[PDB]
Amino acid sequence: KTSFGSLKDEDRIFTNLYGRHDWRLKGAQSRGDWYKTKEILLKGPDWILGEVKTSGLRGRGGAGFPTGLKWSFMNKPSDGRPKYLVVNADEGEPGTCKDREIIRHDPHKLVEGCLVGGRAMGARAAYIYIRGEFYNEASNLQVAIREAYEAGLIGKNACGSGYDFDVFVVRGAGAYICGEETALIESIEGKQGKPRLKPPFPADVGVFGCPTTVANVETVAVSPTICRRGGAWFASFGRERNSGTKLFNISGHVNNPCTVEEEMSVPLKELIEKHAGGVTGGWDNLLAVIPGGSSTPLIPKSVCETVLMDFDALIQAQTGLGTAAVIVMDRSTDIVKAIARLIEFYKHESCGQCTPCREGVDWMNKVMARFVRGDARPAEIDSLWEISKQIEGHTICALGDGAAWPVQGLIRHFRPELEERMQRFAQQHQ
Amino acid sequence: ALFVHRDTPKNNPETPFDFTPENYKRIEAIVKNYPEGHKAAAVLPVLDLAQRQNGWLPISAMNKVAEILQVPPMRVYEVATFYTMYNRKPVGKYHIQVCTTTPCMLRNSDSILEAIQKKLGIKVGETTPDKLFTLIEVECLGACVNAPMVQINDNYYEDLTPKDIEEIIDELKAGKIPKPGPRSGRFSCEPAGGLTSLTEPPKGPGFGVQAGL
Amino acid sequence: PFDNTTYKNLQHHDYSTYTFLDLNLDLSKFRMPQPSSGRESPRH
Amino acid sequence: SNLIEVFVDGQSVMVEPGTTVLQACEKVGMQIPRFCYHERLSVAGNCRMCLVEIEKAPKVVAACAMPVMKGWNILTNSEKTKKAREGVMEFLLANHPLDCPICDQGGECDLQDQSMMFGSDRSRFLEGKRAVEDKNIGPLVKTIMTRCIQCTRCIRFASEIAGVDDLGTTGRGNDMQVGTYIEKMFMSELSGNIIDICPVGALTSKPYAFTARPWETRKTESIDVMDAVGSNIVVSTRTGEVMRILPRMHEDINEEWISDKTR
Ligand SMILES: Cc1cc2nc3c(=O)[nH]c(=O)nc-3n(C[C@H](O)[C@H](O)[C@H](O)COP(=O)(O)O)c2cc1C
Ligand code: SF4
Ligand code: SF4
Ligand code: SF4
Ligand code: FES
Ligand code: FES
Ligand SMILES: [K+]
Repeated sequence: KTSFGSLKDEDRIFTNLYGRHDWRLKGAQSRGDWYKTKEILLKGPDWILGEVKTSGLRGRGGAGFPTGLKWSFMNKPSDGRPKYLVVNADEGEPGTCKDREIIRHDPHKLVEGCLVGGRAMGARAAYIYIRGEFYNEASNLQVAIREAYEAGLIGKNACGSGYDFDVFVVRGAGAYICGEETALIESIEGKQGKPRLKPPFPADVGVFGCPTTVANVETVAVSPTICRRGGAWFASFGRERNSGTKLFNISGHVNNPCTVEEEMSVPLKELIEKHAGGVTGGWDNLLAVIPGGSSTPLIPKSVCETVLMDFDALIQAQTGLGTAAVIVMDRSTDIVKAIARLIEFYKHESCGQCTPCREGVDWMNKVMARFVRGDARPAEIDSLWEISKQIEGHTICALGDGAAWPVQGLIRHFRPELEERMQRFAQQHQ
Repeated sequence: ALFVHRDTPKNNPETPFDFTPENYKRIEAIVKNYPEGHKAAAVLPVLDLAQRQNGWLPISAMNKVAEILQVPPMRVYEVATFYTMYNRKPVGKYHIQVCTTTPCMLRNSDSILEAIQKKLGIKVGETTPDKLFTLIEVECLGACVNAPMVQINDNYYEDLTPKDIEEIIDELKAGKIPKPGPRSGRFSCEPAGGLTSLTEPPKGPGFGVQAGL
Repeated sequence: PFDNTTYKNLQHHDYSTYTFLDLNLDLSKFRMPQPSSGRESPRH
Repeated sequence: SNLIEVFVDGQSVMVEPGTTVLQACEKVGMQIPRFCYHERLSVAGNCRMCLVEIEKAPKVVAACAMPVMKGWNILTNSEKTKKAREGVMEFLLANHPLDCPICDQGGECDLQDQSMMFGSDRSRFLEGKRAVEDKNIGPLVKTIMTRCIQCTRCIRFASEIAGVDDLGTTGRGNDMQVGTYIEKMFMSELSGNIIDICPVGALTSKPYAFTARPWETRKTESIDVMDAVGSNIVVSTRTGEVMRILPRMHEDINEEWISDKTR
């Protein structure tokens, strides 16, 4: 297949994405969820992990690691300690609001994903770390989990397969760093959400020091559909090593900001002009697009004309795919103010543990706040580049990378706007 | 805004805090969610429960959470100062949280912040003199396609204009409670010019299922 | 009938401040007994 | 035995499994710059000064916390190792106060010394620095938390060795502060050793404060008599007068600590 996009409703995994049908158990069973789940559980861990490896599923959290290869790290004999699937439902990324839609509107799909993914890795129970701001969504998922316990679908003898599997919901308390997998593990254990160093990987020492896989809501929720519909079905979409469907959040300066499911290797221009109603003022009004939420570098309108929205096409476009949260910016935007507000987010959401992010993200906020006004000189652009390169690859977790990359994208594509900002500051304030 | 504590006559370790007995049963249900030997994993939900009971966290809710979980009090102070939901000062009865990150800022959340300020007569961080509203400015609330939006104590009020949020503040001053959703025509997150997808009836169970399963 | 014009998630207009915790208290009985590390805390 | 072979700058060395990169470099006599690593405390990994290149790996690893694999070549003096060290020293000195003349750590400071050895020679920092509220933890440890570089040897000492669990980090981000969060008086029997293991002048000895300076003292290696443990001590004298007392390392007695009566 050379042309991607144009995804039909028979291939949509996340039916009832929009809340237009009953999210409860009598609705979810009538849309395909909890069908033949005992037959999925009785085919063992290795069949389910083979169906995830064959489907080419990659992690929807922002890292994009291959999900079957990740989950097979737990496929190992027990050593006394329990094993825990942990669902990352924090979703603090700016632009990203899709896991809220999964939990609020398709909760039993998340519960069945917890059951199937926990059987695949031999997990005892599932701790879903939901965002604490998502209170109505948490109680929504809790009504669904009570409906799945009272139907015998989870718990003692889950789905009648002779497997014991609990599903828990742990509410966070307002920290974006608790979406990082080790910091989320630290927050379940009752501490500050501060990330761990690796090694040990969570599959060795995770939550409570047990073996643990942390996975996104979306990569967990698609796993029963990957089991039922087959891996080759899900791998028939997108490019090779970019297999499947994907929830895309288009927001910012579009006419109809929306969450939408779409095929993987869709063009970005086709996605915006088909599901969002175009950029406000037409496509000629486009300035830049942050492709995948705040941690990815922006790409200008010349790059967004022919770019494809999967992992490899955006890595070759010197940016990332991330959570696939499309922030659209028009020509009426102060782009330095937007990236400075984004760096202000990254210093107000940073746990302060290691030196490069703790000191340098605040120092990048100060340099970006001087770049907005223009109170700077053009040597400081390359100075800020070198500060961002000192933060990148030196921190404990990837909030340093995710705070250095917007600065790098802004400099790399919009150095002339910074320079003309500073020189008009100089010729009107001196 | 400070991360040290000083004992005031309304916030000291002899400020009266205690859980209600139904909240003690809720704390029992919370602590049973975590493995034995790891009772310290219930620090966040019990401290959120204490904030839900009391409205805010004095330094006796922190000491009571440290007392009923057998953890050091400094290890509860760390959690209470780390996470930005734990109100260590008494906030108003309706805690308005305007998002001003870039997906809400591009869709003009500054006009909503200005509308709430000139409606209440306060600024960012202040509390109204009758202790009904505390307006602070928060980061990404996770409702980005519904930008711009606020949060009022549990509830997301979305797709807002200045008129919508002024109507919300009107009916919160009137003792009523508003409906937590998008204040435009659409329901949750769909394209506002009709559904661009999911219009067909969904298939139901048995569709596309591979053989031998 | 098939309906697509109404929003079926109207239940969260009635959630109180203790809805999550009462659902946890209701789910307290359906669960398996937690594994123990053998000690009462890592300070025991 | 089960010793694996690692290379430190090409030099072969046989280490036990579970040996960190830092200890592997120590076994050939290279001391990696560290601020939060302490051999008697738990490993934190949160100052990033020990970042070292392993060749054929496109990322520096924290040598204090990274267990070695077989056949790694550790490059302690490579180009990107030195760039990592200079960058991390730059971030440590971004918000650090210009207090070295009025500071009791001057001349015996880790931050000064391995800034001279591994850091750059000038600043690119052009902003206003933070200033931290000072804490009060008793009549022994003078507390100037503006100098705190947030390495958490405080907290790991008082947690694991002193067994007190009353120091910690409050806040988040660059506003993260080390302290007790309340007006608490950290009075252990081993409380003066946080003056030893604080690498900076954030925790200084209040009785010793301002009276002397490390380069002018004479180190007399002597013995405690305040109990029957027999802690080996250094009696630093300056011009015929005793200035302070510091521990000596003796693994069999006092490993490198002394008590507050002794100190
Ligand atoms: C600062 C930061 C925030 C993150 N936030 C989230 C998040 O909110 N949700 C999420 O699924 N992954 C998040 N991640 C990625 C996780 O570390 C991890 O990759 C993911 O949760 C689980 O892997 P998966 O993509 O296979 O699901 C975050 C990572 C970082 C560094
Ligand atoms: S990168 Fe930033 S958020 Fe993450 S551990 Fe380091 S200081 Fe904390
Ligand atoms: S702690 Fe060290 S670097 Fe800091 S002011 Fe004192 S002597 Fe100077
Ligand atoms: S006061 Fe000293 S030992 Fe304590 S965390 Fe700060 S720099 Fe480290
Ligand atoms: S940007 Fe305001 S909710 Fe995400
Ligand atoms: S010494 Fe290894 S990071 Fe502090
Ligand atoms: K010191």
